[PDB]
Amino acid sequence: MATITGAQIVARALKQQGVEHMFGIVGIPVIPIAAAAQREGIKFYGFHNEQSASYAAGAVGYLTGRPGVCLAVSGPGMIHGIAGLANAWSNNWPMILIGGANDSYQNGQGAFQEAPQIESARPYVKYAARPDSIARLPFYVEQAVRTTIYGRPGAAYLDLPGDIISGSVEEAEVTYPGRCPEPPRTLAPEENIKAALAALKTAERPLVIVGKGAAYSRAEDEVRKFVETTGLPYLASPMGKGVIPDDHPQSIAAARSFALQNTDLVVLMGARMNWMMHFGQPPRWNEKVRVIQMDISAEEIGTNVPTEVALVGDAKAITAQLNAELEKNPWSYPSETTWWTGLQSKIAANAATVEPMFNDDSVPMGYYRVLRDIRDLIPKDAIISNEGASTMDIGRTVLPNFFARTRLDAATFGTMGVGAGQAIAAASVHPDRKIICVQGDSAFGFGGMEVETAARYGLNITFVIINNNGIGGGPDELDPAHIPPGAYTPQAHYEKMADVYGGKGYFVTTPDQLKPVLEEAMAQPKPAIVNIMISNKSG
Amino acid sequence: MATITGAQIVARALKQQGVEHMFGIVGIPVIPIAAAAQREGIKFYGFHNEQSASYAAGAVGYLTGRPGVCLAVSGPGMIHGIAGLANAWSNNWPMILIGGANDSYQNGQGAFQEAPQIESARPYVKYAARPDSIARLPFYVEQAVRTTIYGRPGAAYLDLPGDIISGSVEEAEVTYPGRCPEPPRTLAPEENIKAALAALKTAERPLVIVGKGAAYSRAEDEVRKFVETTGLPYLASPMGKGVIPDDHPQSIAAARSFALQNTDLVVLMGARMNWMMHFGQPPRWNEKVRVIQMDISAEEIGTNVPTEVALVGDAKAITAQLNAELEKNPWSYPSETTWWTGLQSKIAANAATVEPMFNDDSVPMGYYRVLRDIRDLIPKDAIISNEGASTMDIGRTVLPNFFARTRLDAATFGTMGVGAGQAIAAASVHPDRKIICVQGDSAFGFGGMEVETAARYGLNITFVIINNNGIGGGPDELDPAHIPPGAYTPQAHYEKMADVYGGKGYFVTTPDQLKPVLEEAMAQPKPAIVNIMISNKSG
Amino acid sequence: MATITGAQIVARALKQQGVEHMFGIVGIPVIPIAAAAQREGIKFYGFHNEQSASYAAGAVGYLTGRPGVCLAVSGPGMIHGIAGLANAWSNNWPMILIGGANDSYQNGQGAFQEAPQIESARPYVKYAARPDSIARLPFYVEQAVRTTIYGRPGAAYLDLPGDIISGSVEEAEVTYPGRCPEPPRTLAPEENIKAALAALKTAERPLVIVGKGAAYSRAEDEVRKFVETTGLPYLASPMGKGVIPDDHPQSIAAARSFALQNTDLVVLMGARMNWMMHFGQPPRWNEKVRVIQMDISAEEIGTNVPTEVALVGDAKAITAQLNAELEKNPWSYPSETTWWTGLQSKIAANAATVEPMFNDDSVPMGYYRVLRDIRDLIPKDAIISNEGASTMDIGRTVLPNFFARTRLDAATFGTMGVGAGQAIAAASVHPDRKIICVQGDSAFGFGGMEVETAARYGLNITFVIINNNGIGGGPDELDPAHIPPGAYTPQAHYEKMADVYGGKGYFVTTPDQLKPVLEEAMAQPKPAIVNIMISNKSG
Ligand SMILES: Nc1ncnc2c1ncn2[C@@H]1O[C@H](COP(=O)(O)OP(=O)(O)O)[C@@H](O)[C@H]1O
Ligand SMILES: Nc1ncnc2c1ncn2[C@@H]1O[C@H](COP(=O)(O)OP(=O)(O)O)[C@@H](O)[C@H]1O
Ligand SMILES: Nc1ncnc2c1ncn2[C@@H]1O[C@H](COP(=O)(O)OP(=O)(O)O)[C@@H](O)[C@H]1O
Ligand SMILES: Cc1ncc(C[n+]2csc(CCOP(=O)(O)OP(=O)(O)O)c2C)c(N)n1
Ligand SMILES: Cc1ncc(C[n+]2csc(CCOP(=O)(O)OP(=O)(O)O)c2C)c(N)n1
Ligand SMILES: Cc1ncc(C[n+]2csc(CCOP(=O)(O)OP(=O)(O)O)c2C)c(N)n1
Ligand SMILES: [Cl-]
Ligand SMILES: [Cl-]
Ligand SMILES: [Cl-]
Ligand SMILES: [Cl-]
Ligand SMILES: [Mg+2]
Ligand SMILES: [Mg+2]
Ligand SMILES: [Mg+2]
Repeated sequence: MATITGAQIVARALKQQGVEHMFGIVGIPVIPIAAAAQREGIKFYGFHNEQSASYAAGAVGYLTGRPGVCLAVSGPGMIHGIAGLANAWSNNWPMILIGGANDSYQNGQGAFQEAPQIESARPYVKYAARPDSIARLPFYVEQAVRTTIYGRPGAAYLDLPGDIISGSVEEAEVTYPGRCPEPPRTLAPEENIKAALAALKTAERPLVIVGKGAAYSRAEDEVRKFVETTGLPYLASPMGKGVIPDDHPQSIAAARSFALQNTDLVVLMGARMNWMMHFGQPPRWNEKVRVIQMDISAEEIGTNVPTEVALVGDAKAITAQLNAELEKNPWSYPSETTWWTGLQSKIAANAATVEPMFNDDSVPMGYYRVLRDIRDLIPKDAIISNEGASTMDIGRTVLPNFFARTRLDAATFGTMGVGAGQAIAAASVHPDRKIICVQGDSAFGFGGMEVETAARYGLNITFVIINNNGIGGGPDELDPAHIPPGAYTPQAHYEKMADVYGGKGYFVTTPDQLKPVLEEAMAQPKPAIVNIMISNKSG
Repeated sequence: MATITGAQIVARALKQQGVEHMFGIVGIPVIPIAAAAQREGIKFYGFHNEQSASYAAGAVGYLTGRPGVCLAVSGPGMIHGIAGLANAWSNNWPMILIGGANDSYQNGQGAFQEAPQIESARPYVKYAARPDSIARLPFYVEQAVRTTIYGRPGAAYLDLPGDIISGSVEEAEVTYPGRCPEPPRTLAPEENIKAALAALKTAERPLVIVGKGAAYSRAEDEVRKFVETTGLPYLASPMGKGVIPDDHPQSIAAARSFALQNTDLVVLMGARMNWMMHFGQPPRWNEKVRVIQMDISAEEIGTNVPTEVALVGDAKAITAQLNAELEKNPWSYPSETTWWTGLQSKIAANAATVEPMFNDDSVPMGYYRVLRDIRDLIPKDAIISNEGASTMDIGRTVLPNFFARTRLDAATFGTMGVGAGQAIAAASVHPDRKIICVQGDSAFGFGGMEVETAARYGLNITFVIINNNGIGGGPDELDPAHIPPGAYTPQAHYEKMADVYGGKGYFVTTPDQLKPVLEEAMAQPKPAIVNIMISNKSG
Repeated sequence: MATITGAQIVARALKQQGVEHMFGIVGIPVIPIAAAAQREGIKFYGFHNEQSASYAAGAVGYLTGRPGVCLAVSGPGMIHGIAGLANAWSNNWPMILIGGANDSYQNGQGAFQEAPQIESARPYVKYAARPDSIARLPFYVEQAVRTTIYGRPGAAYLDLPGDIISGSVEEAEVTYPGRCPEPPRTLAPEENIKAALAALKTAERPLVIVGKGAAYSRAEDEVRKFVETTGLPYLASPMGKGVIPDDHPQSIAAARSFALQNTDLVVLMGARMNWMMHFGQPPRWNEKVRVIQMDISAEEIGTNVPTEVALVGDAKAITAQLNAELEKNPWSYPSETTWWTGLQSKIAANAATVEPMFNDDSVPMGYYRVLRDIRDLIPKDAIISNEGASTMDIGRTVLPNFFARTRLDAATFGTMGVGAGQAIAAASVHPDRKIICVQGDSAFGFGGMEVETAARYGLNITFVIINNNGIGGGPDELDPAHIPPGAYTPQAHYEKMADVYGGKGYFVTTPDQLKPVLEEAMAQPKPAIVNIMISNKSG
């Protein structure tokens, strides 16, 4: 009778549960898993460090609604992968770390790479399991996948001893669960839907905030209809950008600080009152601000600031409830108020502030001058990976998104080291699209070796480094006796790393080079690296 | 009156406790800690990834007997550094990870990089503390330091909320403990000393195993005297190499398998019966092997295999006891026995096997041909960082050490990613010496960016890459449809990364290039990278 | 061929490793373990609550130097037993908690009493393991036992899934390790021994502190010799009482506060500078006290106060080193010093203060009057379980111990709930001796049901209750509208609980009852309960 190994069972089960992308580094005892994954049609990418690979797995979860898988060897391989668990935990992204473990009959002997891996994953996962036996592996795979995507999404860890992977059972002894179905999109009570709309009608300065929860829910159509029907001003969080196109006339992103400080009623659509929103507290918010909060996690309701109307459930379903109730009882915010006037004035004052910076041609160059030529060459449906400090914060302001889930950045954990991994994930999920990775020089160095990974798999990524010689800048000449802790080699020629795989690297210092270099670099058949020097005083 | 910040208190206490080397990446909230560490005379190295920096910290502990410090930001910074905690835990090396945390008065709010950092470090540390107040910081620093180096050495984690770092107290409020003394060197009972020597006199095929615990104990003088007085055959573990010079006539390294399989009594001097020694069990050991075990950890005694004589205490002190008892009652193993004859015959047969490989000039080249020329140009007091699979395992055989603590490799955890970090740690500890980094191509990619860190600090490191196109080898041409999980870009020109910082990169394919290229590379004032292609069949 | 279950294997291995006492409560799946333990000759005691049972296991470890075993069912049974693990952790006593677990093939299903038991035990154990297979069970038992008694003693947890317990293997597949030997008694370097005695000679006001680590080391004969040879004053910690007989002329126990405040050099013999010693800090100690510290734990050296001479190793062996060096170089503290004269003055005042209270016959009675008659009737070799607040702290003062390891109290963790369990442990280890349990009324209530356990097994235990109607005293009359949080029913007749098992209960309120009742109760063939009312203003 026919037999099958644990590795093959895991690969077949993962494929059945909708897993399509796997990132990691092979080695004892997970070599057969990557091989069986390739034969099952799962796309496997061999990275240079599991850290970057584990970040890629979480980004796949955000982009597709099914967990990406990070495959790691026992011990230090799994521990490197904890970075991606924690990032997925922080952003509530579906993600599975699969870590090898030493053979179970060697526990307690000081086996090769013996480590407490379950306990190391526990703080950051919704689910951690070591399968008891080979025949029950599909049980744990299905339960892990379902746990990552049902409820508030998050991370799972599977601990596979080497003898579970390499052992075999009779195929007739293995039961496979059906593919985990899409999670149920739960709805708010009818009274909360009505109380939320009634509350909006009493507000003098209302504001909608569209966060990456709305983007993960795939709610862009419902959100856009809700914002347009109500005529409400809206603000997109960094990764909420593009749920509504960033050029929409009701966006007040250029008046963000004014809007947050003066709004009296905010509608949080899949966004938390966490550090990114200044906890919804003074001085950045008004002391008496009223909150309508839409979130799949009931425990998030009322964090930091009380919530007047709680809308617990799926953002797509709940926003459809609001649009349906607005169909029965139409209402819109007026086009001319003192609120719109003040918002429109601040937007105009901001345009006056940034225009001299956008057209500043002095050398060394500023952020705005460089991001202007980058922005004007990105395809409209390209996916942008944007990572750094000022590179990423100004990048958020200058680089628009016109579709949902097309910006990947440092997100809630503020992580450096996600840039190349998230770009590789985006390229894997969207093979037909252009991927633009825009990183600060420090951010680039966290996962720089993965440019070769992008070349090896033929990924349509272009790497742009905005280089000010360090973390928020570094001197033009290093004094060997006093190297600042956050400085790097002045004018480090990172673009030379393209020569590792036969790609093209460009070194840019003057504004006249920007457009012809960025154009020729984006048309390259291999990933190009564009290294753009900027002033260490720019900001 | 005069005041002082938490960051300055921590830097001063660390310096008082004998900390000399700090590796990490700055950012909120640890920016002032690196600044104050430099003002106290602590050498701070800004890395490209905290993963590599945390590995450097553990290597410093091994090399110096005082913990190296890894400095990481809150959240993902600290989580990246968990790699170093686990490596230090695996090797019992003294090491401190200092992790920033969010301001304490923002706990529970979703603060920037809020994370359960103590619980993340817990599985791998002997000590984890969040200092309760600024004034007590020196209490925690001394307790952390003392705990890493007393008893079985291990890792510590210090959790520093931003307001503990940035807040101030009056200088007269702070008490600084004295410098933590050297740990007391404990002795074995005198009857155990006599029983051990008595047991040795009954053995027909005795063997000494010199492990890195003897190296860490700084026991080289007593261990060499003990082996020479007794005339016993000895086997050095990978990082035990050099405790006795590797050209010593009593080394049976080239007959290792024969020695372990047939010995009837082994003396473990700071070495574990773990996976490296195949658990001391059949078939690689004899079923009835008798064990004299010398370890500072009483709990380690009798793991896997029963121990006949337990010598619990410090290796230097216990070996001095053995030498003093041999001085009162002399004894030595006879220089002509059938045991010696078999060992000598196996060593000679091994020399006949490897001589053709050492002199094989065929292209693409093999490991032995390449390592032969590396070996002959390495200074005798150089420090070797050797990392990979066959690159490291063959490197252990071919590259000799003549002094203790001059080899750093993947060690007990089998970690890829330590190579450059441990090389940088070695250069920091021994600035007067040449550091040779010999890695496989895959190993090099785990932290290849750190070659720029080596250049930025002017470290005397030469990076040698032994490149077979992947993990255990990769094909000469990649099939875009079928990319092997462990392959990299064929003939990837990693030496081009030397151009990032203005160094010299060399690409070697034939034996005639080896000697002049390695000679010119080692004499470079900046770190050179030598990329050496070998066959993917070799190993 | 002959087969054997996992339960029978575990019972056989525990017996081979020196385990002689098992306490717990049976149920799925540990029922076969208790039965097999009885057939092996292990004494099994069925308690009424795993909490009390787990406290008995730790006490067995302290008394015998081999771990007592607590046997608990899966889930809440094991969780109840964590109390004992934490107490053993706090006191560094060897103990094993053996917890059942649900069948491994039901993991993830919501099985009966499925719970994360290893992670629940982790913070308090030196060792936690789920055996991977039935045939390797003896490996884990020996490793667990060895880990509890080697090094600094502590607790271990064995997680046993029901299918490991109930399954069977062929006896020829099971290898049993040899009995774990007594750990080696490690020595301090000879220069530290000389340094300690040399520092002793420079002291103006030297003091010896004898802790329960010296008692656990079985070092009483060496400690008594050292103290008598040097003529030094000594203080016995609560459970260090009896190491030297409490009526020894050199005891300064009655001048404890004066001695700690004025000593300029203390010899700590198995005793910590923890909360019990007020951290060795002012105002209770002198700011400049010098410390000679003798402890098996290197990490304990130098906690809170610097240590001038560290003596790391076994108390018995190291004290014998001190006595041997005092034989080569005799020294003794002079008579007629102001130190001894000041101490004897303080001792005489204390004796004069308490003698009125010893003879005060007023009703309600006081602590000293009651404990005077208890003291005058306890056999010299009896074992005293003394628990509560004032009942225990004054009991420490009034009830002397003449042999080592004859006082069990709340110890380092200050735990209520240990009294009856530790009395049952003591009766199990020393069946030939009288056990006296002297508890406060609140302390008695924690484990009161276990008086039936003592009667069921014919244990020679007398239960004395000192009753002041609550935690540190409650009112004479309870108003139902305002019941104090720490008060109990006034004059609660706990002695009526002897009638549950057909024993004798006594209720005592006047001094003329004390002697007749106590004499009658101690001669009972079943455990008697003496409920002694005392004033709530006493103490
Ligand atoms: N399907 C869904 N429907 C509604 N809310 C969701 C859904 N999935 C996740 N969320 C919530 O969206 C929120 C996203 O918040 P956050 O990550 O802070 O967004 P941003 O960073 O864009 O402000 C999380 O609190 C999460 O619980
Ligand atoms: N000062 C010391 N004296 C004696 N033994 C020590 C000392 N420090 C550490 N050790 C022990 O040395 C052992 C080294 O074992 P291991 O790392 O397996 O060596 P190797 O890998 O070289 O065989 C550890 O068990 C550790 O407890
Ligand atoms: N065999 C031994 N020899 C010496 N010290 C020991 C031994 N076993 C345990 N100890 C130590 O004895 C100390 C007991 O301290 P503690 O419990 O505070 O005593 P006490 O409460 O009586 O003051 C612990 O620090 C422990 O490490
Ligand atoms: C894992 C991790 N380590 C460190 C940090 C701290 N940090 C925040 S931004 C940054 C780099 C900023 O420099 P760069 O990417 O060059 O951007 P710039 O601001 O100079 O444009 C670092 C190290 C972090 N957020 N995450
Ligand atoms: C953190 C970590 N990830 C993965 C592995 C698995 N592993 C062991 S050796 C190795 C690299 C082997 O390739 P290379 O360095 O080129 O050496 P070669 O054997 O080809 O000479 C890898 C990835 C590991 N040990 N540690
Ligand atoms: C597990 C636990 N719960 C609670 C306490 C708090 N506590 C300390 S002493 C004590 C009892 C005091 O009353 P009693 O035993 O009657 O003694 P008395 O002082 O009245 O003589 C209690 C509950 C504790 N130490 N441990
Ligand atoms: Cl979260
Ligand atoms: Cl040197
Ligand atoms: Cl403790
Ligand atoms: Cl005391
Ligand atoms: Mg920068
Ligand atoms: Mg290779
Ligand atoms: Mg009471």
